[PDB]
Amino acid sequence: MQIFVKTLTGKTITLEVEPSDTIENVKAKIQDKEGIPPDQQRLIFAGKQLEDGRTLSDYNIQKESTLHLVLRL
Repeated sequence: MQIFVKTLTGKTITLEVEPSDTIENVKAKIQDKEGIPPDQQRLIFAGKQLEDGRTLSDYNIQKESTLHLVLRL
């Protein structure tokens, strides 16, 4: 499956995931792709700040969803 990650700056990432992927694992693939440590990553979907230990499936994040990545310090 393909999901997307859209940033405050407009740039788009695309990630291959599974519904059983944890939000933390999405942050790991982002770090594998962009070098951004996972602690600097907040993911949001439908206004819900997604917690690291739940899965996409837990949030009904399905094929071709577009999450929202807000970096932090």
